[PDB]
Amino acid sequence: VDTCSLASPASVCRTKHLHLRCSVDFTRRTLTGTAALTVQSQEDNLRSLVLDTKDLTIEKVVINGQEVKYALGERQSYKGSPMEISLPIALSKNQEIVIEISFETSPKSSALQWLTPEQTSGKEHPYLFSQCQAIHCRAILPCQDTPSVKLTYTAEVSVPKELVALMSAIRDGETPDPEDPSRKIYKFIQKVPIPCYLIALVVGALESRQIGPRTLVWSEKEQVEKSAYEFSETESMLKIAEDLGGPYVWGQYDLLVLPPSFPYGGMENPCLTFVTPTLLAGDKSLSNVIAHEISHSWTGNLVTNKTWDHFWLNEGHTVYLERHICGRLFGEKFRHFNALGGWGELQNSVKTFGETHPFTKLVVDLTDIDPDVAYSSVPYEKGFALLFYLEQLLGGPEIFLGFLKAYVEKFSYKSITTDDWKDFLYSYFKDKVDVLNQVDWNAWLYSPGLPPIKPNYDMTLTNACIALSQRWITAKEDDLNSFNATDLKDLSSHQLNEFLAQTLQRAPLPLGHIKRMQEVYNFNAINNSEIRFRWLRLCIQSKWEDAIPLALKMATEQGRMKFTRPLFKDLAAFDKSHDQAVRTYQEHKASMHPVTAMLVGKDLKVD
Ligand SMILES: CN(CCCOc1ccc(Cc2ccccc2)cc1)CCC(=O)O
Ligand SMILES: [Yb+3]
Ligand SMILES: [Yb+3]
Ligand SMILES: [Yb+3]
Repeated sequence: VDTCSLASPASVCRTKHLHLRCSVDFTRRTLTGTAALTVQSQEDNLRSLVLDTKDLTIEKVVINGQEVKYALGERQSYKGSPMEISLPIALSKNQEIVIEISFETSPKSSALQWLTPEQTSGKEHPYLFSQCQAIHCRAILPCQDTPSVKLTYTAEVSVPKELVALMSAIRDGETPDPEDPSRKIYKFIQKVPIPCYLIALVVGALESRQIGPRTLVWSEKEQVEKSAYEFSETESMLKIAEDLGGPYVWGQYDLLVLPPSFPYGGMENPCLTFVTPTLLAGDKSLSNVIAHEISHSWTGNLVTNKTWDHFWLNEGHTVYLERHICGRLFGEKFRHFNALGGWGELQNSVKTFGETHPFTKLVVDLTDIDPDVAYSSVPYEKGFALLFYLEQLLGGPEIFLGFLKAYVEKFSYKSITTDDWKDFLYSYFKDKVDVLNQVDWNAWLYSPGLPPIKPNYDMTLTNACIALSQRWITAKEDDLNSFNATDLKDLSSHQLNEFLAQTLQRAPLPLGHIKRMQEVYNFNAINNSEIRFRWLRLCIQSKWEDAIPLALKMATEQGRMKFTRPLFKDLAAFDKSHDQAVRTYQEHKASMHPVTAMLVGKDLKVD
């Protein structure tokens, strides 16, 4: 049962295809058009069905060329409103019909951000982008908004002719719009069945540059060169991913670099991964995010969580493949370094929610929970920990990668639950079932807090970070003189980040120590978003007022929730900045991404 969806479930009927014809109206901030769903009955004598919607205006529903009766139920908060549609003729099992729904989105669609020209790089044109995962596709169009259903799609999108439309699909040409020559229609086809959370649309003043045999980078003109360099490892990462996962089935793997309000690091939209511009560090140092989105082309997009309770299936396996990709490129020691870091992120999350909190469970129960409220590192790192522990239990990376590849093959084009996964794990490792029966499954899958067992991690690259962090924490005032820029000499950006993360775990430090850290290390000058984030957090938690404007500026000039939410929370927790934090949020709220607005709102207890 999908407790996040109000649509008829896959046992009742299944959408096989969507043909989307819509027009993007920047003057009204609406998407208007028709969603033609090819729906297959799974039942005898089916006479109605239910679709998810959220803030949609339905004009009509047409089947067999005639308008039919439909009703919208009462709004169930973050789930939207159920749309019941009366079929004109009763369907037998496996019969397919086409249901054409005429609709319009609300300007408040939780799926969309509409950007004015001033909020873009070029300042001459507006921009639109979507984010459907988890349950925001219903805020674009009526659908069975559950990852238990997989469908192909085609689309025709009319935009002002100066602008470019892209989607999670193969581009299939453009033409002037016959109805209005100030506009273009862009066409798209996605021939691989996908869950509807992978439907994506961007419209903006976009340009492309080729960076590999199957990859174009897309962004506004002013980010293209920087982006092409930053993500130049992409093809080499696809080749490793193919080796680990089997053939890449999606044709193209393009990248879109979004404006700074993009709420996440990446979104694995098929054919067209969306990424944050906060990745543009200048040195390819945050490319693990690319490895991650690439890996979803197998774990997530081919094998998909059946409901959101099983999201760890998506993330855990994708983090596991991500860290193998980075392991191949940069060495096994580095894979271990990143793995150990991820454990520290898991410790942070468990400490934030609390060690008995239901959101710290691997398999969560989202009955009456807004998935955006539950989202965190837990599914990622507790998932990864589980798999890393099993790798060590079952004979090492090369054995467990055999299982990962067999798993992808087994469940390609399907949606699956934690039990499906466990079942296949046991099947595959039948000769090691006694090892498998020593796993505390109930604890790992269903209990809150840190996992019951911590894997083994190589420490080589981590040691220098911990040693410096510990020097700083145990320092007294008379030790501060001994710190010097040479401390950082043999530390990569990755180790600087980890040094900061270690230190942040014991924050606050004395204000005098933090001021000295700036004095000798000049962290204020570093524009790597991961480093700068953790450094400003350490400054604000250690009560340095000079960091207030730096933290406010970072929180607002970009909108990646990973950074924007804790910066605002920290600024609110600090009495000197508390009022500015609330004021800044209230002043930016209308121009923020709707999900980010909502969550920063709850975090600050404002409204
Ligand atoms: C873009 N981003 C995901 C967007 C939001 O997706 C979800 C997906 C699932 C949830 C619910 C959930 C939260 C915590 C544990 C299990 C399930 C909430 C949000 C990450 C994409 C990636 O991992 O590459
Ligand atoms: Yb074509
Ligand atoms: Yb079994
Ligand atoms: Yb001393």
